[PDB]
Amino acid sequence: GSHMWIGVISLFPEMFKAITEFGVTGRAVKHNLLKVECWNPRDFTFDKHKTVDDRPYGGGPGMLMMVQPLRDAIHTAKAAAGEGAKVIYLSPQGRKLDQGGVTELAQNQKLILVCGRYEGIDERLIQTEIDEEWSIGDYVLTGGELPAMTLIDAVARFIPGVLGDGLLDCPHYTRPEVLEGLTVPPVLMSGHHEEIRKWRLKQSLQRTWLRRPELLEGLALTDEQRKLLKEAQAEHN
Amino acid sequence: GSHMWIGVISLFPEMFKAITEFGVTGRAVKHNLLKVECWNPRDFTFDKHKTVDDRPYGGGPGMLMMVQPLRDAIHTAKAAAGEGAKVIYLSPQGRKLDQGGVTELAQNQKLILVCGRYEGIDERLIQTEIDEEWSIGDYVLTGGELPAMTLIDAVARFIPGVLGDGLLDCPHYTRPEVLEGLTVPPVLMSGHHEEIRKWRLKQSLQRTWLRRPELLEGLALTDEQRKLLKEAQAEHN
Ligand SMILES: COc1ccccc1CNc1ccc(C(N)=O)cn1
Ligand SMILES: COc1ccccc1CNc1ccc(C(N)=O)cn1
Repeated sequence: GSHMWIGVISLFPEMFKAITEFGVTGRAVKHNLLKVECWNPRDFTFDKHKTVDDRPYGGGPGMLMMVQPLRDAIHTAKAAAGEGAKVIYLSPQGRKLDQGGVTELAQNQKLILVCGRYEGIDERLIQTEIDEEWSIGDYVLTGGELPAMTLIDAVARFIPGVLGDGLLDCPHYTRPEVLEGLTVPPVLMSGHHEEIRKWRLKQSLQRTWLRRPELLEGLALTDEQRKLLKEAQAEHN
Repeated sequence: GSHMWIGVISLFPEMFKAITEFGVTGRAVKHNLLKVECWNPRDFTFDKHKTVDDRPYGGGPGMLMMVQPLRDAIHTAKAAAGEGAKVIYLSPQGRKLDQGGVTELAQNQKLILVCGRYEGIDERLIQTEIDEEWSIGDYVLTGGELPAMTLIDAVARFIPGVLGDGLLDCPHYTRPEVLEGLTVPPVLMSGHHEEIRKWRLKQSLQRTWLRRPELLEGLALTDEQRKLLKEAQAEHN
Protein backbone atom coordinates (compact mmCIF):
# COMPACT_ATOMS: atom_id res chain seq x y z
CA GLY A 1 0.00 0.00 0.00
CA SER A 2 1.55 3.26 1.22
CA HIS A 3 4.98 1.71 1.65
CA MET A 4 7.92 3.87 2.70
CA TRP A 5 11.51 3.94 1.49
CA ILE A 6 14.16 5.35 3.82
CA GLY A 7 17.74 5.86 2.71
CA VAL A 8 20.28 6.24 5.49
CA ILE A 9 23.77 7.76 5.42
CA SER A 10 25.73 6.40 8.37
CA LEU A 11 29.24 5.35 9.40
CA PHE A 12 27.64 2.46 11.36
CA PRO A 13 24.97 0.89 9.12
CA GLU A 14 24.93 -2.26 11.28
CA MET A 15 23.27 -0.29 14.09
CA PHE A 16 20.13 -0.29 11.93
CA LYS A 17 19.76 -4.05 12.37
CA ALA A 18 18.11 -3.08 15.66
CA ILE A 19 15.05 -1.92 13.70
CA THR A 20 15.34 -3.97 10.51
CA GLU A 21 15.74 -7.37 12.21
CA PHE A 22 13.39 -7.25 15.22
CA GLY A 23 9.85 -6.58 16.35
CA VAL A 24 7.17 -4.63 14.53
CA THR A 25 9.67 -2.73 12.37
CA GLY A 26 11.50 -5.94 11.47
CA ARG A 27 8.21 -7.42 10.30
CA ALA A 28 7.47 -4.24 8.33
CA VAL A 29 10.81 -4.64 6.53
CA LYS A 30 10.22 -8.36 5.91
CA HIS A 31 6.77 -7.64 4.44
CA ASN A 32 8.11 -4.85 2.17
CA LEU A 33 6.05 -2.15 3.89
CA LEU A 34 9.30 -0.44 4.89
CA LYS A 35 12.60 -0.44 3.02
CA VAL A 36 15.75 0.82 4.76
CA GLU A 37 18.86 1.19 2.60
CA CYS A 38 22.18 2.40 4.02
CA TRP A 39 25.20 4.08 2.43
CA ASN A 40 28.43 4.33 4.46
CA PRO A 41 30.71 7.35 3.79
CA ARG A 42 33.66 5.06 4.52
CA ASP A 43 32.91 3.33 1.20
CA PHE A 44 33.29 6.67 -0.61
CA THR A 45 36.80 7.43 0.64
CA PHE A 46 39.88 7.07 -1.54
CA ASP A 47 42.81 7.23 0.89
CA LYS A 48 44.47 4.13 2.31
CA HIS A 49 43.06 4.62 5.82
CA LYS A 50 39.48 5.41 4.68
CA THR A 51 39.37 8.72 6.53
CA VAL A 52 35.88 10.02 7.34
CA ASP A 53 36.60 12.87 9.79
CA ASP A 54 38.26 16.26 9.35
CA ARG A 55 39.40 19.18 11.48
CA PRO A 56 37.19 22.26 11.88
CA TYR A 57 38.46 25.58 10.64
CA GLY A 58 39.18 27.82 13.61
CA GLY A 59 40.42 25.06 15.90
CA GLY A 60 38.59 23.44 18.76
CA PRO A 61 38.43 20.09 20.53
CA GLY A 62 36.05 18.33 18.17
CA MET A 63 36.12 16.94 14.65
CA LEU A 64 33.59 17.10 11.83
CA MET A 65 32.52 14.60 9.21
CA MET A 66 34.80 14.86 6.19
CA VAL A 67 32.95 16.62 3.38
CA GLN A 68 33.96 14.60 0.30
CA PRO A 69 32.99 11.05 1.42
CA LEU A 70 29.79 12.28 3.06
CA ARG A 71 28.78 14.43 0.09
CA ASP A 72 29.38 11.56 -2.35
CA ALA A 73 27.34 9.18 -0.17
CA ILE A 74 24.45 11.66 -0.05
CA HIS A 75 24.52 12.12 -3.83
CA THR A 76 24.44 8.35 -4.32
CA ALA A 77 21.45 7.96 -2.01
CA LYS A 78 19.63 10.78 -3.82
CA ALA A 79 20.27 9.06 -7.15
CA ALA A 80 18.89 5.78 -5.79
CA ALA A 81 15.84 7.58 -4.39
CA GLY A 82 14.80 9.39 -7.54
CA GLU A 83 12.62 12.46 -7.34
CA GLY A 84 10.46 13.41 -4.38
CA ALA A 85 12.79 12.31 -1.58
CA LYS A 86 13.17 14.70 1.37
CA VAL A 87 16.65 14.81 2.92
CA ILE A 88 16.64 15.11 6.72
CA TYR A 89 19.57 15.88 9.02
CA LEU A 90 19.28 14.82 12.67
CA SER A 91 20.94 17.23 15.09
CA PRO A 92 20.31 19.01 18.41
CA GLN A 93 19.97 22.24 16.39
CA GLY A 94 16.93 20.95 14.48
CA ARG A 95 13.18 21.29 14.76
CA LYS A 96 11.97 19.39 17.82
CA LEU A 97 10.19 16.17 16.88
CA ASP A 98 6.72 15.51 18.30
CA GLN A 99 3.85 13.24 17.29
CA GLY A 100 2.45 15.97 15.05
CA GLY A 101 5.83 16.25 13.36
CA VAL A 102 5.96 12.47 12.97
CA THR A 103 2.65 12.51 11.11
CA GLU A 104 4.01 15.24 8.82
CA LEU A 105 7.18 13.28 8.03
CA ALA A 106 5.13 10.11 7.48
CA GLN A 107 3.43 11.82 4.52
CA ASN A 108 6.67 11.37 2.54
CA GLN A 109 7.00 8.18 0.54
CA LYS A 110 10.80 8.64 0.40
CA LEU A 111 13.16 9.97 3.06
CA ILE A 112 16.94 10.22 3.25
CA LEU A 113 18.30 10.47 6.79
CA VAL A 114 21.84 11.81 7.25
CA CYS A 115 23.45 10.60 10.50
CA GLY A 116 26.15 12.91 11.77
CA ARG A 117 28.96 11.82 14.06
CA TYR A 118 31.64 13.86 15.88
CA GLU A 119 30.43 17.50 16.05
CA GLY A 120 28.28 17.04 12.95
CA ILE A 121 28.63 18.11 9.34
CA ASP A 122 29.86 21.22 7.53
CA GLU A 123 27.32 24.05 7.63
CA ARG A 124 27.52 24.43 3.84
CA LEU A 125 26.38 20.83 3.35
CA ILE A 126 23.27 21.65 5.37
CA GLN A 127 22.68 24.57 3.00
CA THR A 128 23.34 22.62 -0.20
CA GLU A 129 22.15 19.07 0.57
CA ILE A 130 19.69 19.05 3.51
CA ASP A 131 15.99 19.82 3.15
CA GLU A 132 15.03 19.81 6.84
CA GLU A 133 16.90 19.62 10.15
CA TRP A 134 15.15 17.81 13.03
CA SER A 135 15.93 16.95 16.66
CA ILE A 136 14.43 14.06 18.62
CA GLY A 137 14.87 15.94 21.90
CA ASP A 138 16.97 18.51 23.78
CA TYR A 139 19.87 16.20 24.57
CA VAL A 140 23.19 15.30 22.94
CA LEU A 141 24.18 11.85 21.69
CA THR A 142 27.26 10.27 20.13
CA GLY A 143 25.63 10.03 16.70
CA GLY A 144 22.54 10.64 14.66
CA GLU A 145 21.92 6.90 14.26
CA LEU A 146 19.70 6.52 17.34
CA PRO A 147 17.68 9.63 16.35
CA ALA A 148 17.35 8.25 12.81
CA MET A 149 16.13 4.89 14.10
CA THR A 150 13.72 6.62 16.47
CA LEU A 151 12.28 8.61 13.56
CA ILE A 152 12.01 5.48 11.39
CA ASP A 153 10.18 3.59 14.13
CA ALA A 154 7.78 6.47 14.83
CA VAL A 155 6.89 7.03 11.16
CA ALA A 156 6.62 3.27 10.51
CA ARG A 157 3.66 3.08 12.90
CA PHE A 158 1.66 5.18 10.41
CA ILE A 159 2.27 2.83 7.46
CA PRO A 160 -0.92 0.80 6.85
CA GLY A 161 -0.45 -2.82 7.85
CA VAL A 162 2.52 -2.25 10.15
CA LEU A 163 0.52 -2.27 13.38
CA GLY A 164 -1.83 -5.09 14.32
CA ASP A 165 -5.77 12.67 20.73
CA GLY A 166 -3.23 14.92 22.44
CA LEU A 167 -3.61 13.33 25.89
CA LEU A 168 -1.44 10.96 27.89
CA ASP A 169 -2.65 7.37 28.03
CA CYS A 170 -4.81 6.04 30.86
CA PRO A 171 -3.56 3.35 33.27
CA HIS A 172 -3.85 -0.22 32.01
CA TYR A 173 -4.26 -3.45 33.98
CA THR A 174 -3.91 -7.15 33.20
CA ARG A 175 -3.87 -10.38 35.22
CA PRO A 176 -3.77 -10.98 38.02
CA GLU A 177 -6.80 -9.39 39.66
CA VAL A 178 -4.76 -8.51 42.78
CA LEU A 179 -1.04 -7.71 42.67
CA GLU A 180 0.77 -6.95 45.95
CA GLY A 181 -2.56 -5.95 47.46
CA LEU A 182 -3.42 -3.60 44.57
CA THR A 183 -6.72 -4.40 42.87
CA VAL A 184 -8.00 -3.65 39.37
CA PRO A 185 -10.58 -0.81 39.23
CA PRO A 186 -13.96 -2.59 39.35
CA VAL A 187 -15.30 -0.68 36.33
CA LEU A 188 -12.79 -2.49 34.10
CA MET A 189 -14.38 -5.81 35.18
CA SER A 190 -17.96 -4.61 34.68
CA GLY A 191 -18.06 -5.24 30.94
CA HIS A 192 -19.97 -1.95 30.52
CA HIS A 193 -18.17 -0.61 27.46
CA GLU A 194 -19.52 2.94 27.79
CA GLU A 195 -18.51 3.24 31.45
CA ILE A 196 -15.07 1.84 30.60
CA ARG A 197 -14.62 4.35 27.77
CA LYS A 198 -15.56 7.27 30.02
CA TRP A 199 -13.35 6.01 32.86
CA ARG A 200 -10.35 5.70 30.54
CA LEU A 201 -10.93 9.13 29.01
CA LYS A 202 -11.33 10.71 32.46
CA GLN A 203 -8.11 9.04 33.62
CA SER A 204 -6.26 10.29 30.53
CA LEU A 205 -7.49 13.81 31.21
CA GLN A 206 -6.56 13.64 34.90
CA ARG A 207 -3.11 12.24 34.10
CA THR A 208 -2.40 14.88 31.46
CA TRP A 209 -3.52 17.61 33.88
CA LEU A 210 -1.36 16.33 36.75
CA ARG A 211 1.77 15.43 34.74
CA ARG A 212 1.81 17.61 31.60
CA PRO A 213 -0.62 20.52 32.15
CA GLU A 214 0.87 22.44 29.23
CA LEU A 215 -0.42 19.76 26.84
CA LEU A 216 -3.98 20.68 27.85
CA GLU A 217 -3.43 24.32 26.87
CA GLY A 218 -2.85 23.33 23.24
CA LEU A 219 -6.14 21.43 23.08
CA ALA A 220 -9.73 22.45 22.41
CA LEU A 221 -11.48 19.98 24.69
CA THR A 222 -14.77 18.47 23.63
CA ASP A 223 -17.90 18.94 25.72
CA GLU A 224 -17.44 15.45 27.16
CA GLN A 225 -13.75 16.05 27.91
CA ARG A 226 -14.44 19.37 29.67
CA LYS A 227 -16.97 17.64 31.93
CA LEU A 228 -14.79 14.63 32.79
CA LEU A 229 -11.80 16.90 33.44
CA LYS A 230 -13.87 19.06 35.80
CA GLU A 231 -15.01 15.90 37.61
CA ALA A 232 -11.42 14.68 37.95
CA GLN A 233 -10.20 18.03 39.27
CA ALA A 234 -13.09 18.12 41.75
CA GLU A 235 -12.27 14.63 43.06
CA HIS A 236 -8.60 15.59 43.30
CA ASN A 237 -9.46 18.46 45.65
CA GLY B 1 36.73 5.60 37.41
CA SER B 2 33.04 6.55 37.65
CA HIS B 3 31.92 3.54 35.64
CA MET B 4 28.23 2.89 35.11
CA TRP B 5 26.23 -0.34 35.22
CA ILE B 6 22.94 -0.47 33.33
CA GLY B 7 20.60 -3.44 33.59
CA VAL B 8 18.01 -3.73 30.84
CA ILE B 9 14.72 -5.65 30.77
CA SER B 10 13.74 -6.22 27.15
CA LEU B 11 12.05 -8.75 24.87
CA PHE B 12 14.68 -7.88 22.21
CA PRO B 13 18.08 -7.77 23.94
CA GLU B 14 19.87 -8.07 20.59
CA MET B 15 18.74 -4.53 19.69
CA PHE B 16 21.26 -3.31 22.27
CA LYS B 17 24.15 -4.52 20.11
CA ALA B 18 23.63 -1.20 18.31
CA ILE B 19 25.19 0.58 21.29
CA THR B 20 27.33 -2.17 22.81
CA GLU B 21 29.15 -3.14 19.60
CA PHE B 22 29.77 0.17 17.78
CA GLY B 23 31.21 3.64 18.08
CA VAL B 24 31.92 5.57 21.26
CA THR B 25 29.51 3.50 23.35
CA GLY B 26 30.95 0.25 22.01
CA ARG B 27 34.40 1.41 23.07
CA ALA B 28 33.03 2.39 26.49
CA VAL B 29 31.69 -1.15 26.91
CA LYS B 30 34.95 -2.71 25.70
CA HIS B 31 36.97 -0.58 28.15
CA ASN B 32 34.65 -1.46 31.09
CA LEU B 33 33.52 2.14 31.56
CA LEU B 34 29.97 1.03 30.78
CA LYS B 35 28.37 -2.34 31.47
CA VAL B 36 25.03 -3.21 29.86
CA GLU B 37 23.36 -6.42 31.04
CA CYS B 38 20.02 -7.60 29.63
CA TRP B 39 17.30 -9.87 31.01
CA ASN B 40 14.57 -11.11 28.64
CA PRO B 41 11.09 -11.76 30.13
CA ARG B 42 10.74 -14.59 27.62
CA ASP B 43 13.33 -16.50 29.67
CA PHE B 44 11.10 -16.19 32.76
CA THR B 45 8.02 -17.80 31.21
CA PHE B 46 6.91 -21.33 32.04
CA ASP B 47 4.33 -22.19 29.37
CA LYS B 48 5.21 -24.08 26.20
CA HIS B 49 4.84 -21.06 23.92
CA LYS B 50 6.79 -18.64 26.17
CA THR B 51 3.95 -16.13 26.35
CA VAL B 52 4.98 -12.57 27.23
CA ASP B 53 1.80 -10.57 26.47
CA ASP B 54 -1.62 -10.49 28.11
CA ARG B 55 -5.03 -8.93 27.54
CA PRO B 56 -6.02 -5.71 29.33
CA TYR B 57 -8.94 -5.78 31.71
CA GLY B 58 -11.80 -3.80 30.20
CA GLY B 59 -11.12 -4.79 26.61
CA GLY B 60 -9.52 -2.73 23.90
CA PRO B 61 -7.41 -3.23 20.80
CA GLY B 62 -4.01 -3.47 22.46
CA MET B 63 -2.14 -5.93 24.64
CA LEU B 64 0.06 -5.43 27.69
CA MET B 65 3.24 -7.09 28.87
CA MET B 66 2.39 -10.17 30.90
CA VAL B 67 2.97 -9.44 34.58
CA GLN B 68 4.61 -12.64 35.84
CA PRO B 69 7.54 -12.97 33.37
CA LEU B 70 8.23 -9.23 33.46
CA ARG B 71 8.04 -9.02 37.25
CA ASP B 72 10.40 -11.99 37.65
CA ALA B 73 12.87 -10.46 35.18
CA ILE B 74 12.83 -7.15 37.07
CA HIS B 75 13.41 -8.90 40.40
CA THR B 76 16.36 -10.80 38.93
CA ALA B 77 17.94 -7.60 37.59
CA LYS B 78 17.47 -5.90 40.97
CA ALA B 79 19.18 -8.84 42.69
CA ALA B 80 22.11 -8.61 40.26
CA ALA B 81 22.34 -4.85 40.80
CA GLY B 82 22.47 -4.86 44.57
CA GLU B 83 21.53 -1.77 46.52
CA GLY B 84 21.42 1.75 45.11
CA ALA B 85 20.05 0.95 41.65
CA LYS B 86 17.31 3.24 40.33
CA VAL B 87 14.65 1.51 38.22
CA ILE B 88 13.46 3.57 35.24
CA TYR B 89 10.46 2.92 32.98
CA LEU B 90 10.49 4.50 29.51
CA SER B 91 7.06 5.59 28.30
CA PRO B 92 5.30 8.54 26.64
CA GLN B 93 3.65 9.22 30.02
CA GLY B 94 6.99 9.91 31.72
CA ARG B 95 9.02 12.97 32.61
CA LYS B 96 10.39 14.54 29.44
CA LEU B 97 14.12 13.92 29.05
CA ASP B 98 16.42 16.89 28.44
CA GLN B 99 20.15 17.47 28.86
CA GLY B 100 19.59 18.60 32.44
CA GLY B 101 17.69 15.39 33.11
CA VAL B 102 20.49 13.39 31.48
CA THR B 103 23.02 14.91 33.89
CA GLU B 104 20.74 13.98 36.80
CA LEU B 105 20.40 10.37 35.66
CA ALA B 106 24.16 10.16 35.03
CA GLN B 107 24.72 10.69 38.77
CA ASN B 108 23.53 7.11 39.35
CA GLN B 109 26.18 4.41 39.30
CA LYS B 110 23.50 1.76 38.68
CA LEU B 111 20.36 1.96 36.55
CA ILE B 112 17.76 -0.61 35.55
CA LEU B 113 15.81 0.29 32.41
CA VAL B 114 12.49 -1.47 31.81
CA CYS B 115 11.54 -1.57 28.11
CA GLY B 116 7.82 -1.86 27.53
CA ARG B 117 6.27 -3.27 24.38
CA TYR B 118 2.62 -3.41 23.22
CA GLU B 119 0.66 -0.79 25.22
CA GLY B 120 3.14 -0.98 28.10
CA ILE B 121 3.06 -2.57 31.52
CA ASP B 122 0.46 -2.99 34.27
CA GLU B 123 -0.05 0.21 36.27
CA ARG B 124 0.51 -1.68 39.54
CA LEU B 125 4.01 -2.72 38.41
CA ILE B 126 4.83 0.96 37.96
CA GLN B 127 3.66 1.51 41.54
CA THR B 128 5.50 -1.47 43.02
CA GLU B 129 8.66 -1.80 40.90
CA ILE B 130 9.47 1.48 39.09
CA ASP B 131 11.31 4.37 40.73
CA GLU B 132 10.97 6.94 37.92
CA GLU B 133 9.10 7.14 34.62
CA TRP B 134 10.78 9.07 31.78
CA SER B 135 10.00 9.95 28.16
CA ILE B 136 12.57 10.73 25.46
CA GLY B 137 10.07 12.91 23.60
CA ASP B 138 6.38 13.48 22.81
CA TYR B 139 6.06 10.70 20.25
CA VAL B 140 5.05 7.04 20.29
CA LEU B 141 7.30 4.11 19.33
CA THR B 142 6.92 0.34 19.03
CA GLY B 143 9.00 -0.30 22.15
CA GLY B 144 11.01 1.22 24.93
CA GLU B 145 14.26 -0.21 23.52
CA LEU B 146 15.14 2.80 21.37
CA PRO B 147 14.38 5.20 24.27
CA ALA B 148 16.50 3.03 26.58
CA MET B 149 19.40 3.06 24.13
CA THR B 150 19.04 6.81 23.66
CA LEU B 151 19.22 7.30 27.43
CA ILE B 152 22.25 4.99 27.71
CA ASP B 153 24.08 6.87 24.96
CA ALA B 154 23.30 10.28 26.46
CA VAL B 155 24.38 9.34 29.99
CA ALA B 156 27.48 7.52 28.70
CA ARG B 157 28.86 10.82 27.39
CA PHE B 158 29.22 11.97 31.02
CA ILE B 159 31.32 8.98 32.10
CA PRO B 160 34.96 10.10 32.40
CA GLY B 161 37.08 8.62 29.63
CA VAL B 162 34.20 7.85 27.26
CA LEU B 163 34.65 10.95 25.10
CA GLY B 164 37.96 11.88 23.50
CA ASP B 165 25.71 26.03 28.19
CA GLY B 166 22.03 26.04 27.27
CA LEU B 167 22.56 27.34 23.72
CA LEU B 168 22.43 25.69 20.32
CA ASP B 169 25.79 25.03 18.70
CA CYS B 170 27.40 27.45 16.26
CA PRO B 171 27.98 26.54 12.59
CA HIS B 172 31.11 24.50 11.90
CA TYR B 173 33.24 24.34 8.75
CA THR B 174 35.95 22.02 7.43
CA ARG B 175 37.77 21.55 4.13
CA PRO B 176 37.44 22.62 1.49
CA GLU B 177 37.74 26.40 1.71
CA VAL B 178 35.02 26.86 -0.93
CA LEU B 179 32.12 24.43 -1.39
CA GLU B 180 29.60 25.10 -4.17
CA GLY B 181 30.56 28.77 -4.06
CA LEU B 182 30.11 29.00 -0.28
CA THR B 183 33.20 30.21 1.57
CA VAL B 184 34.35 29.72 5.16
CA PRO B 185 33.92 32.83 7.37
CA PRO B 186 37.31 34.58 7.23
CA VAL B 187 37.53 34.90 11.04
CA LEU B 188 37.85 31.11 11.32
CA MET B 189 41.01 31.32 9.16
CA SER B 190 42.51 34.25 11.09
CA GLY B 191 43.99 32.15 13.88
CA HIS B 192 42.87 34.82 16.37
CA HIS B 193 41.54 32.56 19.12
CA GLU B 194 39.69 35.32 20.98
CA GLU B 195 37.90 36.56 17.86
CA ILE B 196 36.99 32.97 16.97
CA ARG B 197 35.58 32.34 20.46
CA LYS B 198 33.45 35.48 20.32
CA TRP B 199 32.27 34.73 16.77
CA ARG B 200 31.20 31.21 17.76
CA LEU B 201 29.43 32.41 20.90
CA LYS B 202 27.65 35.16 18.96
CA GLN B 203 26.56 32.62 16.34
CA SER B 204 25.27 30.26 19.04
CA LEU B 205 23.27 33.11 20.57
CA GLN B 206 21.87 34.20 17.21
CA ARG B 207 20.94 30.63 16.28
CA THR B 208 19.23 29.97 19.60
CA TRP B 209 17.31 33.24 19.27
CA LEU B 210 16.15 32.52 15.71
CA ARG B 211 15.37 28.81 16.11
CA ARG B 212 14.55 28.18 19.80
CA PRO B 213 13.79 31.55 21.42
CA GLU B 214 12.19 29.84 24.43
CA LEU B 215 15.58 28.38 25.38
CA LEU B 216 16.87 31.92 25.92
CA GLU B 217 14.10 32.67 28.42
CA GLY B 218 15.40 29.96 30.76
CA LEU B 219 18.91 31.44 30.78
CA ALA B 220 20.58 34.21 32.76
CA LEU B 221 22.90 35.53 30.08
CA THR B 222 26.35 36.74 31.04
CA ASP B 223 27.43 40.30 30.36
CA GLU B 224 29.34 39.12 27.29
CA GLN B 225 26.40 37.06 26.02
CA ARG B 226 23.94 39.95 26.43
CA LYS B 227 26.22 42.17 24.34
CA LEU B 228 26.84 39.65 21.55
CA LEU B 229 23.13 38.80 21.39
CA LYS B 230 22.24 42.49 21.07
CA GLU B 231 24.81 42.82 18.28
CA ALA B 232 23.38 39.79 16.47
CA GLN B 233 19.80 41.07 16.76
CA ALA B 234 20.92 44.49 15.49
CA GLU B 235 22.63 42.98 12.45
CA HIS B 236 19.56 40.83 11.79
CA ASN B 237 17.39 43.94 11.52
C1 LIG C 1 27.14 16.35 19.08
O1 LIG C 1 26.64 15.44 18.15
C2 LIG C 1 26.09 15.88 16.96
C3 LIG C 1 26.26 17.20 16.56
C4 LIG C 1 25.70 17.63 15.36
C5 LIG C 1 24.99 16.74 14.56
C6 LIG C 1 24.83 15.42 14.96
C7 LIG C 1 25.39 14.99 16.16
C8 LIG C 1 25.21 13.58 16.59
N1 LIG C 1 24.57 13.40 17.87
C9 LIG C 1 23.18 13.78 18.00
C10 LIG C 1 22.39 13.88 16.86
C11 LIG C 1 21.04 14.24 17.00
C12 LIG C 1 20.55 14.49 18.28
C13 LIG C 1 19.13 14.88 18.51
N2 LIG C 1 18.74 15.50 19.75
O2 LIG C 1 18.30 14.66 17.64
C14 LIG C 1 21.40 14.37 19.38
N3 LIG C 1 22.68 14.02 19.22
C1 LIG D 1 2.80 2.65 22.99
O1 LIG D 1 4.02 2.14 23.42
C2 LIG D 1 4.34 2.14 24.77
C3 LIG D 1 3.37 2.41 25.72
C4 LIG D 1 3.71 2.41 27.07
C5 LIG D 1 5.02 2.12 27.46
C6 LIG D 1 5.98 1.84 26.51
C7 LIG D 1 5.64 1.85 25.16
C8 LIG D 1 6.68 1.56 24.13
N1 LIG D 1 6.89 2.60 23.16
C9 LIG D 1 7.45 3.86 23.59
C10 LIG D 1 8.16 3.91 24.79
C11 LIG D 1 8.70 5.13 25.20
C12 LIG D 1 8.50 6.26 24.40
C13 LIG D 1 9.05 7.59 24.76
N2 LIG D 1 8.52 8.79 24.16
O2 LIG D 1 9.95 7.67 25.59
C14 LIG D 1 7.78 6.13 23.21
N3 LIG D 1 7.27 4.95 22.83
